[PDB]
Amino acid sequence: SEVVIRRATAADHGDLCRVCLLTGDSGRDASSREDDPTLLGMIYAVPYQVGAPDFAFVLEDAEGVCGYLLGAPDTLSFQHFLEKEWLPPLRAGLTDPGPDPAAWQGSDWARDAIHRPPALPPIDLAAYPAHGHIDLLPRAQGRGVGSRAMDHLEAALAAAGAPGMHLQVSPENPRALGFYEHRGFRELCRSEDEVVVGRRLL
Ligand SMILES: CC(=O)SCCNC(=O)CCNC(=O)[C@H](O)C(C)(C)COP(=O)(O)OP(=O)(O)OC[C@H]1O[C@@H](n2cnc3c(N)ncnc32)[C@H](O)[C@@H]1OP(=O)(O)O
Ligand SMILES: [Cl-]
Repeated sequence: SEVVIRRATAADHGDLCRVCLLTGDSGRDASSREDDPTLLGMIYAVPYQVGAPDFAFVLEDAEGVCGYLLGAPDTLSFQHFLEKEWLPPLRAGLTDPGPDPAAWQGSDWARDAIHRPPALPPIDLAAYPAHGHIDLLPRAQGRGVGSRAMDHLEAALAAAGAPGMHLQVSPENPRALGFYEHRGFRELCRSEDEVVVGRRLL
């Protein structure tokens, strides 16, 4: 049952994508919903390791990678990386299912997100410049591993000078919402599609 936090490497990309897929439907398995099992992790997980390698970690137990913990200390910096170094190769040759959500199937929402990324959420980026994401496989859930992992990431971002961080959570993931509330994160904004929570770090 022992889980350690280890620095992530490019050798972990495959496992990042797997964990991303297995938790990408508001925290639950999205495999049945996506037609491309890699897009999710290529949009939401892999670029953290490539663009912010000093704040990317995996959780690993005897069976192998059982989660990840990924951060970026500065939203503007990381968007530069996405806009100039990640989204362009991702777009090359990439089918565009059109901007109308009504015709989309499977991973089409993800293709559109790549061609036309969403605006950043309506929050105070000076107060909460850092951000991150955590996802544990069920085998590593329910026993404080998320708590220890969030301690690690909050500390790493604080050590980099970040005064606050925000995280995006699905409104249909009330477990994660309750998890963050319990850690002293407050709700910064809420739409029918997304909740953003934040905490000051210094
Ligand atoms: C910002 C994002 O990354 S959103 C996506 C989050 N990822 C997911 O939902 C993927 C699937 N689930 C997970 O990865 C994990 O379940 C996490 C990260 C959400 C939580 O990590 P876990 O290790 O499972 O937390 P655990 O359930 O053990 O609870 C840890 C603490 O929070 C408390 N807590 C946890 N969930 C809740 C809750 N839903 N409501 C109130 N308190 C809660 C627990 O009682 C415990 O309290 P304690 O430290 O005082 O004893
Ligand atoms: Cl979520």
